[PDB]
Amino acid sequence: EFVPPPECPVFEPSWEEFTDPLSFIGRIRPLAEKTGICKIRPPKDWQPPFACEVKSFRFTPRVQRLNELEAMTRVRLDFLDQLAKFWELQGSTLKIPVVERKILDLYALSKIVASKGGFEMVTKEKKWSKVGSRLGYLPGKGTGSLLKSHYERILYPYELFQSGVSLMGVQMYTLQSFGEMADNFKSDYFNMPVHMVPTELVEKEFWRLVSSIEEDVIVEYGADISSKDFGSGFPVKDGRRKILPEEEEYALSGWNLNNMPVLEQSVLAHINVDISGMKVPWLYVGMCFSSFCWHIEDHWSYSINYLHWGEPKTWYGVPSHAAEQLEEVMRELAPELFESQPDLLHQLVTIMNPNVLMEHGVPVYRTNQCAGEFVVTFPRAYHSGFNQGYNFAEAVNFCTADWLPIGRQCVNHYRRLRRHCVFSHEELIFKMAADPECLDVGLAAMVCKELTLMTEEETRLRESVVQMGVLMSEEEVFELVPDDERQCSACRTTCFLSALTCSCNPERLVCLYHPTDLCPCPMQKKCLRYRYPLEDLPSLLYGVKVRAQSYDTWVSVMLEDAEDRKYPENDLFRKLR
Ligand SMILES: CC(C)c1cc(C(=O)N2CC[C@H](n3cc(Br)cn3)C2)[nH]n1
Ligand code: NI
Ligand SMILES: [Zn+2]
Ligand SMILES: [Zn+2]
Repeated sequence: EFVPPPECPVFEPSWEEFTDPLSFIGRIRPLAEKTGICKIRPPKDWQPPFACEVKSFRFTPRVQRLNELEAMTRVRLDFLDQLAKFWELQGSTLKIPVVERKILDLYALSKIVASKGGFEMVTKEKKWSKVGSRLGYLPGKGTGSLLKSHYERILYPYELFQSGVSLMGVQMYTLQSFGEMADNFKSDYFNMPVHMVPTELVEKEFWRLVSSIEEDVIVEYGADISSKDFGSGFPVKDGRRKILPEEEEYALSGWNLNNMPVLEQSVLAHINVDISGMKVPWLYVGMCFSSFCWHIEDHWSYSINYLHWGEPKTWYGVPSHAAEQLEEVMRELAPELFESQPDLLHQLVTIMNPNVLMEHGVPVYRTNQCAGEFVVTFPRAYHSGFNQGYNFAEAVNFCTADWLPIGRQCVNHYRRLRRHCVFSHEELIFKMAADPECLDVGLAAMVCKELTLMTEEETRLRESVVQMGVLMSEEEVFELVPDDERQCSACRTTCFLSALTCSCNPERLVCLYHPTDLCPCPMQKKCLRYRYPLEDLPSLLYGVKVRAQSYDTWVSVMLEDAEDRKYPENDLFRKLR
């Protein structure tokens, strides 16, 4: 019944193309960009050895019930819809909390609390830990009594309202053993050897199972697994190990996902300035039917995903230019609700059958990722998928010159939601501007383009605030204050260039796009806490415009200055030799 979408392009580079990954990825960009995702087959000789011992690799499995795997079911949405309207009536604007790294499933929570007699029943029986169990929350971190606090604050009043009339007060595992599991499950399921069931058939059954209430099917996986803690699946030189000479090659390869963030063309390659969460790969142990939902990368960045070993991983991809279109159809499922909670759209995990997106006009492509192949994801390319079988994968994010203006647009969009920021885009650009040499020429060029656009937009914001009637101008070093303190009262964007403070609160901030929402205290007194006194315009645009317009002229001892300034060498250095 399920209709496979068209396949995304594969790329089989030569050994020479394969030597500089990010340059090879900029070559295929104009083409792969249009499918959102794409597959990459390294030379068949290229076979890095798996660094990890499977027999002693202990991970805690998470679990998936493909029936309740879709969160945007009619019932859950209408519940949140009504619950929001309830809190509007009371004049208090539903605020959905976060528990153990992800949003609280209130619908599930009220269903369960109600199924065992309601809030006070569950309290006077102390079954709040059982609740958090059935909600999948990992014990015994105390979540039981954390839910009670939330239920009471948010759901008990609705429980009463929804209840009778009832309102008067108050208010305001081993990798080894895991393979045994997986292979046994798959064979018992299809009554075949695992390596013998065809891909197309698993694909058909998966999407069946998502919408089937007629039967329940549970599955286990592993994720939220840092290389930092568990170790990378690649060899790397960090003192943990003598690296064998058989491996030396692969420890240095730019396709080793531990080296990608640091390559000369990566944005983070020199900013030893902030833990961005992704300079460090993540591991994904997979099982038949294990799945990941539709998502885009934080700050709309690239993802690259290597399947170390195992059975294939199925993907689905959507080009960036269809991203606004993709979100639009998901929003159709509860427009009123997503009005009040714009970012709730992304917080809510979904596997929308690709067919559905296609019959709504959304381009969708697909591929089977096989052991030893890469998958690349392009900025704002939604993607999802499921595993054909037991396998093991490793992934990073990364950012390139061509991403810088997308990153800037992404903050503008996070700002127009109420979405936190993993880092300050503007800070990133200055940290790059503050080391113009040894900075890939492309970036430099792009930085200038991007930095001038910000000097403008800032000075506009800087001049607009003096009319409003602020006088004093303190000067602060934002990068040295923790993110959570330099965020905006209501944006909530990490401020770096400039923000507004007043004396009502010792430290409660607002970005310059929202200067009214700081505090009723009139603008009469200060304060525009800034970072540079508009004496940056000459300085920093210079160092970059230097290395930007030094390469412009150099092309128009010459082969020496390119070696000193660390220039690139594809067609231009070729003509040298
Ligand atoms: C960690 C950061 C860099 C990341 C991961 C992904 C990603 O999309 N995938 C999908 C396939 C694989 N996978 C995840 C689960 Br859960 C199961 N398989 C990794 N994108 N960025
Ligand atoms: Ni991803
Ligand atoms: Zn004040
Ligand atoms: Zn703001």
